[PDB]
Amino acid sequence: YDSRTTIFSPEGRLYQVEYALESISHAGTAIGIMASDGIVLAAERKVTSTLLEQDTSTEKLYKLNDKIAVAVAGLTADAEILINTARIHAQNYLKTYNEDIPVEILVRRLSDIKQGYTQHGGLRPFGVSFIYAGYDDRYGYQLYTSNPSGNYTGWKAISVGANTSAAQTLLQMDYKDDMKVDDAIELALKTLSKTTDSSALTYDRLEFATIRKEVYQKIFKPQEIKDILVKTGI
Amino acid sequence: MFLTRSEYDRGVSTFSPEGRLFQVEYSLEAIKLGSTAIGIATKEGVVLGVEKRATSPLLESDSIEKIVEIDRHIGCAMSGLTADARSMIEHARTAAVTHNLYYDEDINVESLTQSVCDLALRFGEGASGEERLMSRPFGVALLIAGHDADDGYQLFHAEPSGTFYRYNAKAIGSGSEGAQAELLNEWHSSLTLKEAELLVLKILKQVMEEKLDENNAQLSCITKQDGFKIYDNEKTAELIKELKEKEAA
Amino acid sequence: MFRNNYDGDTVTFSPTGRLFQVEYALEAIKQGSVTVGLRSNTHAVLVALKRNADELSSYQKKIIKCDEHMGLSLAGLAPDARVLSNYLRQQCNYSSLVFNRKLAVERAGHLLCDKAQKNTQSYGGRPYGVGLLIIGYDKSGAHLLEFQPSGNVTELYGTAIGARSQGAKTYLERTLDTFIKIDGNPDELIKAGVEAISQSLRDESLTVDNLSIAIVGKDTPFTIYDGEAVAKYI
Amino acid sequence: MLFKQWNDLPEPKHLLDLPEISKNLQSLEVCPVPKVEFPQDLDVPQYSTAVITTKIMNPLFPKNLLQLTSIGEIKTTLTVVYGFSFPIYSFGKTLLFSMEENFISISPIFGNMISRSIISQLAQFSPDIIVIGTSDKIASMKVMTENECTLQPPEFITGFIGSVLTQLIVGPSKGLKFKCLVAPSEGPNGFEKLSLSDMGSLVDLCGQWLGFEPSRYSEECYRLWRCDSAAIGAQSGLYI
Amino acid sequence: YDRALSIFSPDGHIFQVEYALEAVKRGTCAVGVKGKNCVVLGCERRSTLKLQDTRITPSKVSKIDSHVVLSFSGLNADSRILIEKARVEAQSHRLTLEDPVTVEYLTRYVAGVQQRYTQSGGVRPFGVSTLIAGFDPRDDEPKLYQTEPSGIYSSWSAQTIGRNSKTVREFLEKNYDRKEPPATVEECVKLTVRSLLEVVQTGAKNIEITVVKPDSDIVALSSEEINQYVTQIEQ
Amino acid sequence: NDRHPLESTLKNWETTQRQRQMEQYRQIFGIAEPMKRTMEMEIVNRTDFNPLSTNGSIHRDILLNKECSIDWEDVYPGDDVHSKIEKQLGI
Amino acid sequence: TSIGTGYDLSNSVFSPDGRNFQVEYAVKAVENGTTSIGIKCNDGVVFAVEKLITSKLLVPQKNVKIQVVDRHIGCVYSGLIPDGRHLVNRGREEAASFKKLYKTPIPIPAFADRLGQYVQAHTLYNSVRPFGVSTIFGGVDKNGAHLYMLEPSGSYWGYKGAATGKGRQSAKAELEKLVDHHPEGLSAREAVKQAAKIIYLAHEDNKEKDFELEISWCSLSETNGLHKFVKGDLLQEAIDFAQKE
Amino acid sequence: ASAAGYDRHITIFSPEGRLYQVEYAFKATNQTNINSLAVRGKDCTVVISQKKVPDKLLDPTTVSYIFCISRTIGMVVNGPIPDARNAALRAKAEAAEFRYKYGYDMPCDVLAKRMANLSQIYTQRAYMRPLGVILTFVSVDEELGPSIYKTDPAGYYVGYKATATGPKQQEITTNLENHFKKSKIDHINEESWEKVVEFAITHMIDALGTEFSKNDLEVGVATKDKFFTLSAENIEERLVAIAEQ
Amino acid sequence: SCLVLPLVSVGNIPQLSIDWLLNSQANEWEYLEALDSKYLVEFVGPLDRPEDGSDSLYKDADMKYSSALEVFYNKKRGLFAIQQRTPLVSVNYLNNFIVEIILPFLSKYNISEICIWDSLYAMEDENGVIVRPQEVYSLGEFYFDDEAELLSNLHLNDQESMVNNWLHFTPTSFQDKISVDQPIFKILFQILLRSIKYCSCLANEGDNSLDSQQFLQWIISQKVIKNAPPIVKFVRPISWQGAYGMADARDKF
Repeated sequence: YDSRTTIFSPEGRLYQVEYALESISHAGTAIGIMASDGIVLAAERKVTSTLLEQDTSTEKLYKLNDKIAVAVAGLTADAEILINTARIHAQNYLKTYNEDIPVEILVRRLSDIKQGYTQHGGLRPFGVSFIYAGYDDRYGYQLYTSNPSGNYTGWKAISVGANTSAAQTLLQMDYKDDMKVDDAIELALKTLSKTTDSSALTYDRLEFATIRKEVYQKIFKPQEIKDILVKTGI
Repeated sequence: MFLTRSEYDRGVSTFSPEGRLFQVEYSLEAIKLGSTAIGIATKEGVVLGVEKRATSPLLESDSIEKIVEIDRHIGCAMSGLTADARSMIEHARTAAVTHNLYYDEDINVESLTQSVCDLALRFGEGASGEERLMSRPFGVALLIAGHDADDGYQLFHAEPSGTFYRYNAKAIGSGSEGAQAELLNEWHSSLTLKEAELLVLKILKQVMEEKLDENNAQLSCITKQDGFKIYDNEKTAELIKELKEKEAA
Repeated sequence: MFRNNYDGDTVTFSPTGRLFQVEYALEAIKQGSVTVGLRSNTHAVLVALKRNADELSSYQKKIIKCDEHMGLSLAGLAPDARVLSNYLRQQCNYSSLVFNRKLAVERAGHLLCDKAQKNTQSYGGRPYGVGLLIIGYDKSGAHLLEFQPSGNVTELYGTAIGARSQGAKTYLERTLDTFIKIDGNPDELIKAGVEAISQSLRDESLTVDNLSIAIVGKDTPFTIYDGEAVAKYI
Repeated sequence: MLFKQWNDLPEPKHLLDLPEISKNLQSLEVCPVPKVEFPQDLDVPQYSTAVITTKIMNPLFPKNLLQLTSIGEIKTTLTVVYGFSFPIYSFGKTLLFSMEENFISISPIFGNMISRSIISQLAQFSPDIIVIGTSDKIASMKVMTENECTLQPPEFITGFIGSVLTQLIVGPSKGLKFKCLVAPSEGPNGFEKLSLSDMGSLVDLCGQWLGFEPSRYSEECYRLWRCDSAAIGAQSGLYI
Repeated sequence: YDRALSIFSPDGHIFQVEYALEAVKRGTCAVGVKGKNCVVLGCERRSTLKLQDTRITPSKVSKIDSHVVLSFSGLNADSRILIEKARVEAQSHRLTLEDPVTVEYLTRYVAGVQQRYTQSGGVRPFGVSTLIAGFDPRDDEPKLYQTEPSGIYSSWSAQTIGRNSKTVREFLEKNYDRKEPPATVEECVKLTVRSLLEVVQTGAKNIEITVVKPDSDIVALSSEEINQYVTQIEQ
Repeated sequence: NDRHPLESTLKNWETTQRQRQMEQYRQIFGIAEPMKRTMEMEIVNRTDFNPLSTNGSIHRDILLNKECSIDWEDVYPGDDVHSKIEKQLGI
Repeated sequence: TSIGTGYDLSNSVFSPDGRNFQVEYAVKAVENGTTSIGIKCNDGVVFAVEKLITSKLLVPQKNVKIQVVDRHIGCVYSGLIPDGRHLVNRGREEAASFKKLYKTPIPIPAFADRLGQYVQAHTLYNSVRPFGVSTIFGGVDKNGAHLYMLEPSGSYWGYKGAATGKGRQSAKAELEKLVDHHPEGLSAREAVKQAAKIIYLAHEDNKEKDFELEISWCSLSETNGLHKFVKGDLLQEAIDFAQKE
Repeated sequence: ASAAGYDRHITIFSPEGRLYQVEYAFKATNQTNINSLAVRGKDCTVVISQKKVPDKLLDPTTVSYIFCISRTIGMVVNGPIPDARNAALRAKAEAAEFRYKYGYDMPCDVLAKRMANLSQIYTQRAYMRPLGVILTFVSVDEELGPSIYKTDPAGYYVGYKATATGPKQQEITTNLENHFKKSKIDHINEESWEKVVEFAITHMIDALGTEFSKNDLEVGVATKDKFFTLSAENIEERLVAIAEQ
Repeated sequence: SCLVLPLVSVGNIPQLSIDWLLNSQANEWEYLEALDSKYLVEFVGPLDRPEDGSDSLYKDADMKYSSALEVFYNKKRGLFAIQQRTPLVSVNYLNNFIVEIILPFLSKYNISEICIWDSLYAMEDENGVIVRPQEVYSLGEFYFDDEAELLSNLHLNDQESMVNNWLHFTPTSFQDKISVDQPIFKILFQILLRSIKYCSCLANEGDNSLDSQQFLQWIISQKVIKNAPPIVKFVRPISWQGAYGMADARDKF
C-alpha cells in the first residue's frame, strides 16, 4: 500500500509519508537551540569535497525575511521551492498588513503546503524538514520544526536528520533555559562534534547561523566559523 | 481448466460474463446493512417507520433523522450510508422548491422520484447527457411517500440503480427480506391507516434486533389535511402499547 | 481462463481478435424480458412483457413513446435504457423544432447508433447494455429498426429481443410470409404479434397487468395499450 | 477518459484474494488445521437422504411450505481465534446442511474440512445424497451423478460443493450414490447471483426431486426469491 | 477492494474509508460531554518532552467562532486545514447572512467538506473525526456533534474518539444518565476528568479542558488539578 | 461601456487564437489533425498539476511553438494549495 | 511469437521486437469479417461483398453492406460493425466538409490520407483502442479511378486489387491471377463479372450458409463518375457468368 | 533485456538507467525492413530508399516513403508508414506555421530541431508513445548549402554529410566512409543532380549488393529551386545511364 | 525415477506446461491416483483428453471426474507428474502441503529427485533475485550427497539472511539466488530422495499458451529429465478450446 499516497493501509497509516520521514534521516544533521537572548542554528553539510566552494555554497541554511531563518534537511531541490514560497508569502504579508510576518503564521502556511502535497495523488510529499527560527512581538524567540507530514511543533532545542536521537539526548541532558547565545553556540558545536561521523568536524563540514539582540540575523562565513570552532576548542 | 482470480468485481465500468454490472450490485448489498425501513400505502393514507439504530445510549435518538420531509405533502425514509443520502435529500428538496417556485404548484411525486433517480443515475452518463458526477453509485436506497391529487397516496421505492417502482408495501435495510415476505403475507387493499401503522409496528417488532420501544422506533404518515407529520414519542409509545394490547395475547 | 486476462476494460483486444467487454454488453440483453416487434405495410406493432420486482410492486414501462409517429421498446439495463430513451426524445424534439421536420426513423436509428458506438472506443466509459426496438411510421412507410448496443442497427420485418426471445423469433421466421400481408387490419396484426411473444414464456401467462402493446400507422398515431385495454388482444 | 492510470497494472491473477489464516505469513512451521465438531445425538439412521447446499440457495426451502426445524449446530474452531458454526436443518426424512459460504470471513479450508467431516459422518449410513449448489464457470444448469457427467471439458465446479463432490468421488468413503445439480452463477462465493431463467428452471426441477407439488412449491419459491433475497440482488430493478 | 475509494467491498463496505476511520484511532483521546447548560471538552495531550515549548501551540481544541468549539483526534495536519476551512465558512456565513453559523450548520459543512474529499479517488480523505460543539446563536440549548471521514455525523450527549476510545465510551455509557445529566459546570468537569483518567495514566498535566457556555463564552481551565485531586479523594 | 475597449478582445486572445488556428487546420488537414493536437494539449494540461509554480509547463510552450517567444502576458504574470486541489479536480 | 504476453494488454506499447501488439490483435479481428473485394478498372472501380443473409427477417432492399461515403466514393468494410460504421460516418463528414470548403469533390488521395490519419491517431494514445476494421474505398475524380485499402494500423496503399475478410486467402490469390492475366486494364463491365466470379470462389469456405452479393461500381465512362449500385439485368448477368464456376 | 516493471509500458527510467521504451521504439524503425541513403552534391541533395512492394497486387504508384514537406525541404522515413505520414504532416504544418510566423522560408535545421523536440516530449511524458520512426530531412539551405539532418525516436538531432538507415545501414555507411576517405572531401563534387543520383545508385548497389530495376527504388532530389521525387521513367533513365557506365 | 511438481504462479505457466507435456505424450502418460486435496481450493471437473482425439489420459473407464490435484505416471520413463488445478488456500498452509502430502508420496514410490517448476513475475525484484534479466529461464540443482555438509549445518543454525544460496544455479540463468518466494519455504521442508531440481521462468500475465510451449521446449532441451522430445507436435488438451468461451456467433463480427 505505497504505490499511491492517497490510500491508507489497513493499519490506518501512510507508508509513503513514513518513507519520507525515513529519507530525512539520511540527510546531514541540523540542530537548533533557543537561548534566553537569541537563537542559534547549526548544520553539518553532508556533501563535502576539497573542491567544493565553501565560501559561497550556503545551501544548508536559508534566509526567509529579516529576523527569520531556517535550517533544512533532505533534498535541496525540494527545499528551494518551499523557501521561495515562504519568502513570497512573508513579503506579501508585509505588503498587506505592513507588519513583519509572525513566524508562527509562516510556519502554519508552509506546514499546510507540505501537507497539501501529501494529499493530491499526483504530488509526492516534500522530502524535507525545516527548523524555523525568528523573532516576533507575540512570543519573542521560538524554534519551530516541521516534517513532511505537514505538522509542526515548538521547541527550546531540537535536532533533525542523521543520528537525531543522539543529538536529542545530548541536548536534553545538557540544555538549560537561561543560556545565552554565546554559550548556546558552544552547546550546539559540542553536540554536532559528538554526533558527526567525521573524526574532528573541521570548519569545512559545518554551516552555521544565528539570530540575537532591532534584531541582527547573521550567517557566518567559513573564516569566522573556524575562528569560533577554535574559540570553543573542539 | 484452472481457477483464476476474477477482476469484473472491481469498478463500475466492467460487465461480468452474462452481462451483469456488479459494482451497482454490491451497492445494493450495502443497503441491507442499513436500518430497517417499512412503508405501507392505503387509499386513505400512507405510513412508514424506521429503526433508529442507536449504536449507544449516549447518542441522541431524537436527532438521527432516518425519516425526513421533502415538501408539505411529500416526505421519504432512507437507509444505508447516510452520507450520500444527505446529498440525495438535499437535491430532492431543491428540486421540489424550485418546481413550486417556477410553476406555483405542488410537485407531483412521480416527477420528484424521477428527478431523484436521475441524480442517483450519475455514476454514469446522466439522463440528459450530463457527464459522470462520481466514481461510485450511491450506497443508499430510499422509499418516497406522498400525495398527489392525480395519483392519490402512493409510495415509490428508489434504488441507486436509477430505477424506481410504485409499491403497495415495501421494506429495506436489515432483515428486510423477511419483513417484505411477512408484508406480502399480511397486506390487503382494505387496510385502514390505524391498521396500517399497527401493522408497521408489528413488522418492526418481528424484524427488530431488540425490544421495540418508542425511543428507537418512529413513524411518519401522509394525510391530505395533515400532510407530512412525524409521530412524537408519546404517540409512538401509545401505538406500541396498543400493539401489545391488540395483537398480543 | 485466458478471457479473464483481456476482458478487464473496453479498450484491450484479445489475441483471438475479439473484444470481450462489448460482448458482455451484448450478452446483457439476455437478462431482460422478451419484447417483440413486427412490420406491416400500413402498420407496425410492438409487443412487450413487463416484469415487476414482486407482487407488491407495479409493473415497469417497457414501451416509451417519442412522438405521435414513432416510439421504442427496450430490454436490458435500466440506467442505459433511460439514458438512451431520453437522448432520443431530446433529439427528436430538436429535429422537430430546428427543422420543423419529423425525425426520420432511419435518421434517428443512425443518430443513436453513433452515440452508442463512441462509448466503446474510450476507456472508462462502458458499452451500453440496452437492446431496443425503434418503431415508427413516416413519409417512407412503416419501419422497425432493431438496435444493439454495439452500434449495429438494421431494419427488420419483425424480431424479438431479451430473455428467451429466440422462440418468438422462430415463430416470426415461420410466419413472415403471413403477418406481413396482414396490412390493413391492426387487430389481426396485434394478435399475430401477441401470438409471437406467447412462445417466449415458460412460467407466466400473459395478463392485462404485465402485457403491453403499442401500435403506429398512417391512420393511427403512436398509441400504447395497457391494463384492461389489452384484454381483447390476449 | 483521456488516459488510463498508468499505475493500474493490474495485479496478477494466479493467486486468489482469500483471507490469510494468520498475520504471520512468514511462519516457518506446521500450520494448525481446523477442528470440526459434529452433533452425535443426530441419529442419522432415522433419515433416508441428505441435502447439502450453500447458503445462497435457502429460498428453495420455504418454511411456510415444509416444516423446517433446526436439529443442531456443526461447530468449528482454529487456534493460531477463528471459529464458526451453522445449523443442521431437517424436514421429512431428509437432512439439510447450509454452510453460510463466505470468502471474506471464511477461509475455504473451513469449508473443505466441514465437507470432509459431513461426508465421513454420512458414510456408514448410506443415505441418498442430493447436493445442490452453484458455479461461476458453467454455461447453463447441469445435472450430475457419479456414473454420468454433464460437464464439458472447460467447465467445472468450485467452492464448498467442490469439496463435497471431491469427498464423494475420491478419498475416504468414496463411491456414495449421489445426485447433484449446479445452477450457473456469477460473482464470488457467498455473494453470488443467479439468472432469472436459470433460477426458474431450478425451481421447476428442484421440486421434482423433493417430491413437493410443482405449482405450489414454485409459487412459494418465487415468493422467497423475489422478496429481496440475496441471490436475486439487483437484477429486478437493474434490468427492466 | 481496499486499493481504492471508488469500489464497494462485496459485503457492502468501502474498505478504504474504513481504514481511514481506523487511522483516526491513531491520534490521542478526545472527549466531549453535554451538561444541562454547559459543554466540556477534554483532550489527552501527548506527554510533552521537556524540550517542547509549552507556551506556544499547546491546545488541540481550537475555536471556530465566539460561540463554537472544535476538537479532534487523528492526523493533526489534516485537522488544522479542516479547522481553517471551517473558520472560513463561519465568517463567510456571518458576511452573507446577519446571523452567525448554527452549530448544526457548521458541523454539516465540515461533514460535507470531509465527504467531498472522498467523492474522488484523487484525494486522500482526512484521517480525522472532529467533535464540533457549542451553543446556537442566542439560544441556550447546548449542541455537540461528531464528524467522521466518511462524512457521517451525529449528535451525542457524550462521545469519545481517538486512542483507547472504547474504554472511555464504555465508562460514559455506564455513568451518564440522560434522565439527569450533570447540570452544574463543576459536575460536568468532574465527569469528564473521571472519564479521561480511565485512559490517561499520567497526572493532570496531560488532560486539557475546555468549557463553552451559552451567549458566546469560551474558557480553558488550568485548575483541573483540583478536580483531579477530588476524583483521587473519591477513588 | 465602463471597460477599456481593448479589454474584452485581449483578455482571451491566446485561446481564441488557438481555436482559430485549429479551425484552419481542420479545414486543411481534416478532423484527425485537430483531434491529435487538442488531445496533446489536454493530456499535457490534465496530468501537470503543481500549485506552487504558476510558471506553467515547459511542454505547453513546446507544443504551442512559443518555446522561443515572449509576450507581455509572459513577462508580467482562496489561493491556498487546497483550494487549487479542489479547483483542479473539480471535486 | 504472435502473442507477446505482457506488452499487449495495453495500447500504445512497443514490444521488445518493435511491434505494438494491440494493432496486431486488431488485425486479427479483421479476419472474421465478411469477405470483400475491390477491383481497379481502366476507368473505374468495382466493389463486391459477400453479405451472408443471416435470417429471413432482414428487409432485403434497405439492409445494405456497401456504404456510400459520397456521390463519388464507394466504401466497404470488414470487421467490427460499430467501428466500420463510425469510420464511414467520419469519412462522409470529411467529404461534406471538403466539398463545402472548396465546392469540388474531394480527390481520393486526400480523403484516403485524412482517414489514414484519423485511424492512425487512435493507435497513438493509451485511452483509445485501434479501429478493428479493414476498409476498401475508391472512386473517380480529376485524376482518374483510385482504389485504396487502409488497415487497423492506419497503413494504407494504392491497390490494383484488394481483398479482406475470412475468405481473403483464396480471393486474394484469384485476384492476383486475374490481374496477371489482364494487365491491360479491365473495363467496368468485365470487372463486374470477374469480381462476381472471385467472390463466389471465396464462398467455398462457407458453403453451407446462404449468401447474396451486392455489386457497385463507379466509372468515368459508365456513370459520369457517380457511384451507383448494380441492379437488375447486369447483376443477373454477373450471376450467370460466375455461376459457371 | 526485457523491461522490468512500469517501464515495460511507459517512458520511465529503469534500474540500469536506460529507457527500455525508447530502445524498443528504435527497433520498430526496422519493422518495414526498408533501408535508405542520403548524400550531398555541389548544390543539391539526393535521397534514395528502397521501394520493395513486394506484393504483386499493390499499386506501385503509392509505395512512397519520400514525403514532400515544403518547396525546399523533402524527407524520407524509416518505419511504419502510419507514423511516417503523421510525422510528415506535422512537419508540413510546422513549416507552414513557421513561414507565416517569421516571414521567411523554413530552414531544414530548425524544422528537424522542432521535430526532434516534439519527439522529446514523448521521450519523457508518461502517457504518450514515441512515434517510432527515423526521419532524414534534406534540403538546399540558402546559407548552409546542401544539408542532411537525421532524427530518431529518442529525440536526437545530428547533421550528416551522408547517411544510411534501416537494417542494412552498416555496409552502406562503411562504403560511404570509404568513398569519402579515399576522396578526402565531404561531398561528391558533381555539378549536376543527375550525376549525384547516379553516384548514390552506384554505391547503394555496391552495398545492398543487388542489381534492381526501376520498380525497386524511389529517388528524391532537393535543389535550391524546389524538391521533387523522380518518376519511374526518370529512375529508368538513371539506371540505364548506370548500366552504360 | 523422478517427479515434476508445477507451482501456481504468474500466468500459471507451470500448470500450462504440464498440460502440454501430458497431452503431447498421451501414448505414455496415464492416471495413477488423486492426492489428498485437503489444503487446496477444492476442484471438480470432467475428464480431459488431447485435442487430437487420442485415448484419454484417464485410462480406466471407472473414472468420471477429475480431482483438484492428481499424480500422472509414465511407466516407460519412470516419471511422475502432478497437475495442480487450484492454488493453496493460503501461504500459511504451504508448509503443511509439503509436510503431509508431497513427502509421503515421494517416500511411498521411492522417488529419487523432484523437479519443481515455477514462474516468476518481473515485478518481484524483492531482494534482487532477478539478475541477468536478458535471460528468461533459469535452472537450479541441489544434491544431498554433495551438500551433506550444507544440510548438516542448515538444520542446526540460521543466518537470518533475506537471500539464500543453497541451490546452484547454472550460468546464463536469470537468477543466482532465492529470497522469499515459494521455494524458500518448501526447500527447507524437503530438507527438514537424492536431489532436487528447480526450473524458473520469467513471465507476464496474458495468453501464456505459447510462452508455456517455449518454456517446455527449453526444459526438454536442458537435460533436466530423461524425456523424449515432444517437438514433433505439441497437442493441447480439448479443454483449452473453452478458454475464450464457446462461440462468437453474434451479429457484430
